[PDB]
Amino acid sequence: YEHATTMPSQAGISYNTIVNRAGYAPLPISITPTKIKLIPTVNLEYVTCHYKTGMDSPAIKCCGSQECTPTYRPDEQCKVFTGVYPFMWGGAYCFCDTENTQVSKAYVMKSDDCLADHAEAYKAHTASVQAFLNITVGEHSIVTTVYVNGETPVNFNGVKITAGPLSTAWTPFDRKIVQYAGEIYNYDFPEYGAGQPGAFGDIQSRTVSSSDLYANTNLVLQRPKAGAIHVPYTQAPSGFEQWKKDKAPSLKFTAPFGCEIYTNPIRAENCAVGSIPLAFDIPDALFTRVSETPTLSAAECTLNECVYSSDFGGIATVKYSASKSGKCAVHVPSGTATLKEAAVELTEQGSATIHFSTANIHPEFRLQICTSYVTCKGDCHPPKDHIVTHPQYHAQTFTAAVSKTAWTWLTSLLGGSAVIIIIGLVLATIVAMYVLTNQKHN
Amino acid sequence: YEHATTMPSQAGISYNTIVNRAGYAPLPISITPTKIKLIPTVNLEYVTCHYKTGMDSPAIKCCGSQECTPTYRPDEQCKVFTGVYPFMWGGAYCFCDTENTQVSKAYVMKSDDCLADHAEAYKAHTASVQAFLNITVGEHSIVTTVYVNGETPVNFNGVKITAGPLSTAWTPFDRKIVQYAGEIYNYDFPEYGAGQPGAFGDIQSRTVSSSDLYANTNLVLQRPKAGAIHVPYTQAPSGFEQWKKDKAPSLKFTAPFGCEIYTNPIRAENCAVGSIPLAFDIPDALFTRVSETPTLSAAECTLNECVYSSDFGGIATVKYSASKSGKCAVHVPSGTATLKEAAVELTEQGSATIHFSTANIHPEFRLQICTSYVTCKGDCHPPKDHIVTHPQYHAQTFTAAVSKTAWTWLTSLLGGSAVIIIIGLVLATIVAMYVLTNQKHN
Amino acid sequence: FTVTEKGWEFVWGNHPPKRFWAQETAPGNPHGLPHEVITHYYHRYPMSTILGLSICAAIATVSVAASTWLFCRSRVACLTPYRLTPNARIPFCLAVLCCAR
Repeated sequence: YEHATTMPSQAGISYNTIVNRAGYAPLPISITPTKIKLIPTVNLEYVTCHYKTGMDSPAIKCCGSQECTPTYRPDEQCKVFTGVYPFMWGGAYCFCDTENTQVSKAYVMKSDDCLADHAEAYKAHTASVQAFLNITVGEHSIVTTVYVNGETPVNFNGVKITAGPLSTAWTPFDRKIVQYAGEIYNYDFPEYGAGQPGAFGDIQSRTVSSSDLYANTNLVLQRPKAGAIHVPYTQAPSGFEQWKKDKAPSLKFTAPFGCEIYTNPIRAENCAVGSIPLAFDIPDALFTRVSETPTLSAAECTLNECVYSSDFGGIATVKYSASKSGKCAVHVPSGTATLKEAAVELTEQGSATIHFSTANIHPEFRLQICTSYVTCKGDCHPPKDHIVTHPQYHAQTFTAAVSKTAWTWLTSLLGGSAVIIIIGLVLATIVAMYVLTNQKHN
Repeated sequence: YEHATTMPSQAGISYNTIVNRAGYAPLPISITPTKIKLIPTVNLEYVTCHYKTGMDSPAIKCCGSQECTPTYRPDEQCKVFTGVYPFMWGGAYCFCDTENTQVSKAYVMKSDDCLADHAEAYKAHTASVQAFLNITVGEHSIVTTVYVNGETPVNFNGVKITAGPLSTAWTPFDRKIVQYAGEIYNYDFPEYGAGQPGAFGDIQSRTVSSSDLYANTNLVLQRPKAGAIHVPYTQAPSGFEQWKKDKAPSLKFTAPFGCEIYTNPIRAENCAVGSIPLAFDIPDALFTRVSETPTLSAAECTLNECVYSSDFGGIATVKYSASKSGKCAVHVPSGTATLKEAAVELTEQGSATIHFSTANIHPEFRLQICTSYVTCKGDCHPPKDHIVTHPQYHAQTFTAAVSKTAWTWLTSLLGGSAVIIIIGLVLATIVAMYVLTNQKHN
Repeated sequence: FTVTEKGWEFVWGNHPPKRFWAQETAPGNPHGLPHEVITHYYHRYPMSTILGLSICAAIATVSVAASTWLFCRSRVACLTPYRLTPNARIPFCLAVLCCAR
């Protein structure tokens, strides 16, 4: 039996329904979503870290001339300095006054702490939604990771459930992503080979153990001080450190719809957006007949408590009579009241006490109990808290809180003016006919 | 300096262009694509293989009764048969006539040859084109893998080249892919848990060593023969073998645009679809002054031979008088005719030979040698081979092969009618004026 | 088989794939004898040639038709007032030109 429904994309809250085959017993279905992930297709480009300007020892020749032999190290600067009279601790190094030669050679390599302290630059596109449902169809419950593409069914007890695709293609993640220290940022990093000095990605190692890194760190060798053996350089500071000093806050704190960004798979959690459709391919064996379930006669519904709070702040009470003692489903077909439980276990002459939730000020819904319909009617009152620490358990219908007094003010001041204009039109018509009757005289 | 150009996506055929800076030397550019890959994002859903119905040994109790103990094996059947009189080689096994009981248990397990003989069922989306170029910009030549998204530049000698994205999102692959033995199939496989017996995917293991397989093979246990210890069973035959028997041919035989499906990773190569835009960021140091290059005076172009074939079938002789002996660029601006070489080395008073290629019967194209512009003009002849084994080196211009005699026939049949109708209209106007003149005397 | 200018490729057995390409050798001669150039551009471009000959014949027919229409109306306009007189003596030069008796 093909049954299609729709579930809102919101974790924690139980979602209840029933299936009414036209001549059989109603089959209750309950789905409570627990954890709804969103895992993009993530593509590593490069990592970066702090650099470490390595320097070779100065090659000194006395009354000679050196040359520049390159090594093709990253950003490998080299320069030959003439007119140098260096000193060691044990006196001067050459005897020649001039024509001595010192060679400075510097290169950029990545830091020793690159392994545990690095930032991963990614690209993300075309995410994949995946929920941890908790389905109960005819008191047979499973807990299964369902995938919410339009296929990939979950099978249990012959029942085939296909939870279709989300109504929205929204993702919190951008086209480019930087991951650093368990937190994830929407940063527009430059491409490989486009890294600029002083900003994020001046070092670009392809992987953590790539052993071939691009480096553009504005390194310039300088002339040594007269009488000293050192290699003086001048370069722009660590762009990774400057990225860490600025760092507009993580996507964990800035994401729309209240998402919960996590790390080891890059994923978002519990983004309250969209809605999941559902397909139920139910076999015919589960449809129990009518007379194998209880069936009421002369039932009546009264409202004990009625507060239009956020949670189950209404209590309806059903006095019933039925010639069996078993459980049967309860359901509200409109979205007027959201019931708490899905079934009520019955005696033969007792009473039932259900808990509902509603946004209405004058609730009038038609409760469906075992196979019948009672009408639960009352008046709800405002709740005592302004602010609660749990979300809403009902749906705000348009014209839900219109408060019959204000229905009377909209009926009188808008329908009464129509009464004024129709009696004016009738009076005008009677006047025109009486003038024509008067001028029938000649 | 931004220089934007567009290259047709086709391997092997060289592409030549020059940058015409208004007061500096022309700068040659030569780009030959070697291998154009096309790689979709590929996601493994399950594997399948031949199966193997595992059987348990029959549990016989002599004059008793047995029960069914489920082992929860895949597609496991357990029927228990009463009224047995089994046999070994050493006579009868039990000694009763009735009330003996035999338990048969069968289950499905994936085959022993699963590792080296199995089909991998993937999902494809969102291709990522990548290209092996060979770039020469002003006798600086590299060979470098490029990524042809609209970024990820290639850097050599200060030139920053970025190959823009493809003008077409065409992929030879469908949404669903099967790999079997180096060959790839657009095949709409059933989802995991949706396998049917006797067809593809009646056995579904999530990975190759997953230790959890889905088996839907229609296994039914039968009743054994009187006086025989065996487990009889009936099941639908293997759907991986039936899929190998069906197997409409691979994607390297049915794909359009000449694509070549390979799988070390799953990719297409050398599809002749679309076109790569290019972006040149040429620095201002490569532009030599005009006066340091050769420059001609009194140059003249004559066509020696001219065949409007598919290869280079035209020889033009350019006689010049050079101010200096050196190599310089030759280029044709239009797609009227495509030259063979990008540079010509000059003497001071020699005559140069260029090889071109045209579709024109009557070509009139303006060559560009070092900085001048000569006008090459002639007539081509039909080739001799009907079918060649190399693709087309030139462009198909609309009205390229009109063969001047047919220009004369079209111009006569299209212009004489207009001449006759305008002299008819002028004659009508003169006749109207002559009537108004002759009626003037009234 | 039909090999076009866009390519063709057969695999025969365990041989490598051979690719073939057609180049422009249409039958006839496009340089004279106008019953030959139509055969050349019909074996060359079949779809274009028929529509081109159709619109050229249509333009020629409509132009000659409207020119003959204007010539006949001009002849009537020149010969009508010289005929509505009861003596009806057209001058000699106009009777030679506009084909009067």
